[PDB]
Amino acid sequence: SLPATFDLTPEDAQLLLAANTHLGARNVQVHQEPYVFNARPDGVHVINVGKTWEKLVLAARIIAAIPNPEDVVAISSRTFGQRAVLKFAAHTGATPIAGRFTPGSFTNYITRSFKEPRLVIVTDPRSDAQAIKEASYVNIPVIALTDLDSPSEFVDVAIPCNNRGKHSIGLIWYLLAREVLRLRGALVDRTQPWSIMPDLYFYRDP
Amino acid sequence: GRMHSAGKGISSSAIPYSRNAPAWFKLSSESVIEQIVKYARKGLTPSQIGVLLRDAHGVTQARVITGNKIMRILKSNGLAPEIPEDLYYLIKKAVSVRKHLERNRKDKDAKFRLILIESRIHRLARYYRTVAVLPPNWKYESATASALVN
Amino acid sequence: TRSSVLADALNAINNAEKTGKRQVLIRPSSKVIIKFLQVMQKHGYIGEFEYIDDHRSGKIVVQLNGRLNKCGVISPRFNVKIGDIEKWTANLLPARQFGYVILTTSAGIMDHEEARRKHVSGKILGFVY
Amino acid sequence: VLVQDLLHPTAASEARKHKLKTLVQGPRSYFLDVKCPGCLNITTVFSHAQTAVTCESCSTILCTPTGGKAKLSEGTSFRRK
Amino acid sequence: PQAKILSQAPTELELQVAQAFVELENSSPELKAELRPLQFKSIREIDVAGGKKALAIFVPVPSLAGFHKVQTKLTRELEKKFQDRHVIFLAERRILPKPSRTSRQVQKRPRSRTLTAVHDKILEDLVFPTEIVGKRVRYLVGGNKIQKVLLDSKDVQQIDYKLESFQAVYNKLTGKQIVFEIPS
Amino acid sequence: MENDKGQLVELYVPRKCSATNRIIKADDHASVQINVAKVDEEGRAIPGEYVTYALSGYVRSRGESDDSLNRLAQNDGLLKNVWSYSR
RNA sequence: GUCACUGGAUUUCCAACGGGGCCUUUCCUUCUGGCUAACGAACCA
Ligand SMILES: [Mg+2]
Ligand SMILES: [Mg+2]
Ligand SMILES: [Mg+2]
Ligand SMILES: [Mg+2]
Ligand SMILES: [Mg+2]
Repeated sequence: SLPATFDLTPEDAQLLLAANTHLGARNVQVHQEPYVFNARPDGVHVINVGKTWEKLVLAARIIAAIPNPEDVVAISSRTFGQRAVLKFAAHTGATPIAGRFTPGSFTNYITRSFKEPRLVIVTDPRSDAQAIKEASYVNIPVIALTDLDSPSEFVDVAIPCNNRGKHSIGLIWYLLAREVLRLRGALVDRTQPWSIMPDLYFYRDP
Repeated sequence: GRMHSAGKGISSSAIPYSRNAPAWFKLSSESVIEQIVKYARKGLTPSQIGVLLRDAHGVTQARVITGNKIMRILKSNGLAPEIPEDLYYLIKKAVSVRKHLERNRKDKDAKFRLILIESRIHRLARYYRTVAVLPPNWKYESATASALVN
Repeated sequence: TRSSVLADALNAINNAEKTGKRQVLIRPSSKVIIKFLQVMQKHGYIGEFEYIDDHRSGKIVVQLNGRLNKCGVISPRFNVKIGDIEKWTANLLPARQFGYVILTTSAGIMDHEEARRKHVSGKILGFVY
Repeated sequence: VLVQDLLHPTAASEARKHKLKTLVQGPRSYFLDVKCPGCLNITTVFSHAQTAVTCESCSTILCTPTGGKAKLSEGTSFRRK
Repeated sequence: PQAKILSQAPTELELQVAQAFVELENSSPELKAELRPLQFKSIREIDVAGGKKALAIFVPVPSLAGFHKVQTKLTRELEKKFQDRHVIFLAERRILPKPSRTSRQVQKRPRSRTLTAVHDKILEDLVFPTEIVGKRVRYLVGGNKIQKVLLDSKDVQQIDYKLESFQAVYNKLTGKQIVFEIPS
Repeated sequence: MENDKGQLVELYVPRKCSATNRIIKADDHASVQINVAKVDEEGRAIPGEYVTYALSGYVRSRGESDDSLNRLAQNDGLLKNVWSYSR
């Protein structure tokens, strides 16, 4: 059901390798073994970016079809993933959460951070696990940016990236935002790249 | 697991899935059966025979290519021994241990193992007695069996 | 040492369904595994299964659809008088209206509904539901 | 995991598995053909052979046994099968 | 040589093949001295899904090792001399019935001489070269069965075209159903 | 569950897990239903039209919600060359 | 037919379910009998 236009394209495979997403974790994991392509010498595992890409598309496919675009919740408590998920929130409806998730957000209707999303997106399942876990109490699906070593528990449809840091987290969120805008939305002819620089999603700090 | 110890070891031969073959060998079984009986008259057991054949001569396994397992062959040619080489070695060990127990009576571990060995022997002999490879009595005896190895 | 080998089969099956697996490797195989698997298939409690040939006792790989709660063996295999089959089905089956006690009779391995219709009895074998 | 082809596992993981743990068990041992240059005679030795093998004559050597594959001695040629 | 190489005086095809045998017996460095001891019991005709008909030659048993030394040669010239036919050699094996309180016989009954050993010998003769490297059996969700025979990779040319034939050879004999596959 | 004359009793019939084909209980709160958008040619996902899956809490608990999506998506023609039926 | 009890299936529905026979390499052996082969290969009850 996926047209040949949806195929990888060399432009995108450039951004990913430039962003170094394909570089994977040394300790792999049993559930993340399919996303491995091959291991480098000196113990560095090469993620299969075509599987990276296709998942990203399937992920962006599910963000889409959520009837109200604000319900989709992008969560990062990591610094690298913070300015990323704010931008994803600005383009797509997507009410975000950066830094502290605070517990009792999906449970505990009396709290001020209360949400009832119909989807959750998570940069790091390890660091964000509070959100994944609460998610599992309310029947909420979850998208996850995962490395090779990441908790698979209560996460549907993971996107293998890098997630140790640098540009990969920014890219996968950038590309995520790009593809949900092409799907439904208005971008309309994915043939042409994006006006928006991918460096808008990134970590800042000084 | 192990009978007389706690060992769970699985170390064993995996016999290939083949009835026939190796497609390459084609050395004409009566040619190997000849080599079988030669080593038989040379004073070898079926066990060390099929190893010598497997190491130097090819001969993956003699049940294949000759249609008959090694011991059976020695019997049809009449080289079959009195007590099976099964038993022969157990009684060999048992006698070899008891000789050690005679000069050292203070070795209790030796006294322990001799029990284990002779237990194995009476079980084995019962079997061979049931299927009538041994006479209806037989019954390994500690004093007498020293000559049964020699 | 192995004793039943049916009881190892229905165990690996019942263990796998519960862990959510869709397929199970059985070993060894035997005519009674086959016949049991057969009465289980023909009511739909498993998918198809495929015997493997190793030159010794065989293996089996069975495909599990879910929908099976427990498949289990009764050891020892008790002689079951014909009226007692009612009494067996009451104990170990979840309701009168479904589930199967499976016997072994001179008329062949079957379930108790068949044996009821064929008016036959013998040693009980296991259950499935 | 949770659904897989047991009837057709990959030949990469079936090769790394233990001898008896293959879908159907089978030996990992091979056989050789060996000549020393001093005789034209061919001798076929089993890879793991426990007996120190000589060719038909001359008592050179062929292999010496170990806990693993027999060790072929010095210069010799060995083909497979 | 015409009627003697037959043994049981009929029939049409067998005499036809008999004259195709002796014809090949004309060359005698080898192709005569080797072919003469090997006679056969009889033959059967069986259709295939393709328009080509299958010719299955029955063989006496222990002679079966003689037809094996030739085989390739003999089935090459027989498929030459009779074109449009697939030629295969099957040994005729006695099947004794499973003893019971009703069908029972003295002298035990050997393993070979059992229905399953014979049907497991048919699969071995039908393919004749290219030893079987495995087997399966599919137990289908509707209650039927399919033997999957796994053939070797060497010299599988000598068979490749006849695989839909062997199948229908087996089905008219046994009542069972076959499939084949190759290693990789 | 039918009754005496052909009639539908049993006030409700639960969903079934797509991976396990196990009933999804009303109190199963780790259970998840996934809605994937259907596309017309060149993007533009169709609103109101989904290819949907339902997973049981057990599977999402066990860590298999990911690999079971893949096997399902490829089967239902979502992905290609991701999931592998042999290992 | 009385406005739950009862009489029958028009070989056609559909369906299941169970029983007995045969055929396929296959009911072995014996005893009695029937007919027959050039003294009782066969075959049948
Ligand atoms: Mg690094
Ligand atoms: Mg063990
Ligand atoms: Mg012990
Ligand atoms: Mg003990
Ligand atoms: Mg069904």
